[PDB]
Amino acid sequence: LEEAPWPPPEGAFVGFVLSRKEPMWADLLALAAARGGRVHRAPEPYKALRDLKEARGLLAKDLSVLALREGLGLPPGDDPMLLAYLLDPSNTTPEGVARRYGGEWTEEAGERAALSERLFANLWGRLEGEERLLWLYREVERPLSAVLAHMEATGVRLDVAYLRALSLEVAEEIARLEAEVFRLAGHPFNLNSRDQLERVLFDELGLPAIGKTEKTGKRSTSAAVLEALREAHPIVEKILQYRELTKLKSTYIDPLPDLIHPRTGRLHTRFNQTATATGRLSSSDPNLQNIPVRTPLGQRIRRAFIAEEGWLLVALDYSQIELRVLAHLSGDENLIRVFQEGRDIHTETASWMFGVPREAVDPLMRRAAKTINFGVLYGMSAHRLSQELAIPYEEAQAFIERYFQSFPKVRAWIEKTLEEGRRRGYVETLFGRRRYVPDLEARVKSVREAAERMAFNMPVQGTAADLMKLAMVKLFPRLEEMGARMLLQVHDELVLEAPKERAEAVARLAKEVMEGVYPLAVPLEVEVGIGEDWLSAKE
DNA sequence: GACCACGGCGCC
DNA sequence: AAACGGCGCCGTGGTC
Ligand SMILES: Nc1nc2c(ncn2[C@H]2C[C@H](O)[C@@H](COP(=O)(O)OP(=O)(O)OP(=O)(O)O)O2)c(=O)[nH]1
Ligand SMILES: [Mg+2]
Ligand SMILES: [Mg+2]
Ligand SMILES: [Mg+2]
Repeated sequence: LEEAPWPPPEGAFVGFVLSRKEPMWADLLALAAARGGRVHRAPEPYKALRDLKEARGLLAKDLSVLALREGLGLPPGDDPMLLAYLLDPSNTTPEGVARRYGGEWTEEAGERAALSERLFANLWGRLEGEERLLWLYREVERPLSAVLAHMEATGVRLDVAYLRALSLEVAEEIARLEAEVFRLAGHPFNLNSRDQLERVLFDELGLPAIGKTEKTGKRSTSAAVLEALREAHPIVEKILQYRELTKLKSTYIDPLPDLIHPRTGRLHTRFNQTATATGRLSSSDPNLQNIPVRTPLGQRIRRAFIAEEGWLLVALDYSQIELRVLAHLSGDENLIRVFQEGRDIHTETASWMFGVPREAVDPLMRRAAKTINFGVLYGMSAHRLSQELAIPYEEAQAFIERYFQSFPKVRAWIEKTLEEGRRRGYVETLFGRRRYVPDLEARVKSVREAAERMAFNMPVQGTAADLMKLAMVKLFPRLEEMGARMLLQVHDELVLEAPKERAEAVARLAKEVMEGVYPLAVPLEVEVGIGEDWLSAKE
């Protein structure tokens, strides 16, 4: 290309280099742009940011987040990663995308700009006549990228002092548990080392090894296995409790307070838009889509996520989402009628399986039932259903029997989905998002049947993901008008921040936007709550 | 110090 | 072991 002075013209493709991957923490090392046979390099990249009307190019969202951190409204536009990801969701990194579609991902802003221009041209070529993928790009993925940039840059308020205090107390309890483990072992060891634990449990003590590890074939010490040995030694109980405490302490309690950004005062995740095989988002650096919720300590941790003073959190979660999506995709008359009557399958399974009235069904129980409903649907074995439910074998075969043909056309849709996948090489969501599943005609049954369960899950998980993304796209400008913020997405859930005076209005409107995003043959329902913290906002 | 594979486990 | 699906992070044991 011709080297031309900085500033590029309207609509050039950007390239940039960050000191590190996290846009909120990164130094912008270099910036450049490409257009009309010219390349333009910024002499000082922070100043040069102000010249651009949009970030158009590879990883556009990340540059926009960094721009927003600097008080600049620089929205992300076209991004070839999104085109590639829609062509094939195994396109997840610029390294792979570059090499597949006609360049090389280097460490020089100018080359990255030139690469972005030609990859766009090429990937746009590959999408000619792909009307549905084009619809998803223009109506979902491209505008979603601007919403995620705003979410990332806003971050969430964390109660830091509280988490520090909690750490000091959890440490004393951890030392009580490990002292007693060491007393039962007859000696100390590194209890965090699963290899050392293996030796202690199965070689030194008498315990039977009920399982091997996948890749290396060691005797397993997972909670599944240790559940089996709960009565067979007291020590196991102590280990499981230690595991829980150390997991929560090392993953959330200790790292999160150290991630508060000094300028914003807030905690900033990244929402990765080309990371999953199904069209879902992921969250990283720190993952805020797996904050504990389940155990009493998990609940304590979740209370650390709070509203700014004068604001409240609003938490919205889709009811029974993939079950509703299934009703629509399959067209099953019985499953449709179940949601038309306002039934709750999760509560009904809990009630059945624990043998209590619905009124007594607690959150712990509801989660257990989810495992069963989604397990069975997505091809769980009779054997593994027996384990889990803790019941005989032929009963599980009959349960899986009872589950299907209660909903006869689910099976017919599973079969239809697999034959299209075998013939075309890919399966698709309601909106035409594709996933290529190559192993459907594999000759090794295990490899074939795993490919099958991945294949028929994707249209269901992926359609739910499509719906949520579209709701976000529709909701965001409505929130801006009302002076509220979108903070987090957790697959079928949004967490917003609203000024106290507008909180109820905001909750009502977001609920409606989420429920009416794309009408199906069953109603979507959204549970919404409002509170000072994330836990209290879902009660 | 970075990177890796693995087991294990938090959430959806 | 259990072969529901989709993720990312931790502490290991280990290499370079
Ligand atoms: N295959 C599978 N999918 C799951 C599992 N847990 C959650 N999901 C998927 C399916 C759910 O519909 C979706 C949203 O998770 P939620 O915790 O919100 O469950 P759901 O919305 O169905 O129930 P809810 O009515 O919100 O309590 O994520 C699981 O254990 N297996
Ligand atoms: Mg839900
Ligand atoms: Mg949810
Ligand atoms: Mg792994």
